[PDB]
Amino acid sequence: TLFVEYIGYPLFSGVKFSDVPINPHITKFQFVLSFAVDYTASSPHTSTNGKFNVFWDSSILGPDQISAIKSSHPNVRVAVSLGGASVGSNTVQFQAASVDSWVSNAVTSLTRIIQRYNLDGIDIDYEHFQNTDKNTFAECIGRLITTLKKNGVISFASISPFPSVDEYYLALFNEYKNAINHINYQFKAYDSSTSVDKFLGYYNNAASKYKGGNVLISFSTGPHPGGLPVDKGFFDAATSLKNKGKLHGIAVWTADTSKSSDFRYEEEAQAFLVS
Repeated sequence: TLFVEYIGYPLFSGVKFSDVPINPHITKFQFVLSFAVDYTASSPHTSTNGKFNVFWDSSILGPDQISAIKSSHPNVRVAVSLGGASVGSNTVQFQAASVDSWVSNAVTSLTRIIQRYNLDGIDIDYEHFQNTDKNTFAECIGRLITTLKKNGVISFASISPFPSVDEYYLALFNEYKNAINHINYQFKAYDSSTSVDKFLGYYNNAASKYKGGNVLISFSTGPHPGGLPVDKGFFDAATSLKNKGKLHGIAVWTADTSKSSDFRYEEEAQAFLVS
């Protein structure tokens, strides 16, 4: 069993790792830090050609907290997510000056961050491609994961696509299928009207597009409607998937939003996985 928890965005929640219920029967619990971005730290925010900066709050989610949570919970690993939607008010656009130059900067900067925070993995969450092309993105990301794995810096890697970005992610997946461990598909991207049957249709569509990739299901705990809601039939769909041998795991966006529901959903989903 795999459960994935995004954490550190939205900003200023105050949520700690220790705030989140961790079910001891889960085989793999992965925290995912959001985000490291290759943009300048302060406004106006501009692209840095793969020189990553830390946009989560290190005073709350730091190297000592990471060590402590892992020590307390042997099932816990921690990864970092690249990109995200926005930095400050500026849209995060994937941009490379050259493939070689971006990759060199990314490997140096990420290797430092990963070693410093005691991390086990990365996640890919770029969502805007207006200043790039699919091949350039596939090559940059593919070389980065492949290198980091070869150097022994990371154990695992994931991607977090959705239908409007599928073209970019499919290029990356078809080009580098052995470098990607699982796929945290963003089901919250679909309409609020989506039924149980339609969700299952979406899941099978995702499984087919990413053939032979392991696709996780997901929900949002955010204040805005998206997809098939967690408590409005998500568990029925999840149950059909489980009975069929089709449930790879569940991903949640995000611990920061979940403070308002008191982590009820995190607790429900983990219990569901392990039953």
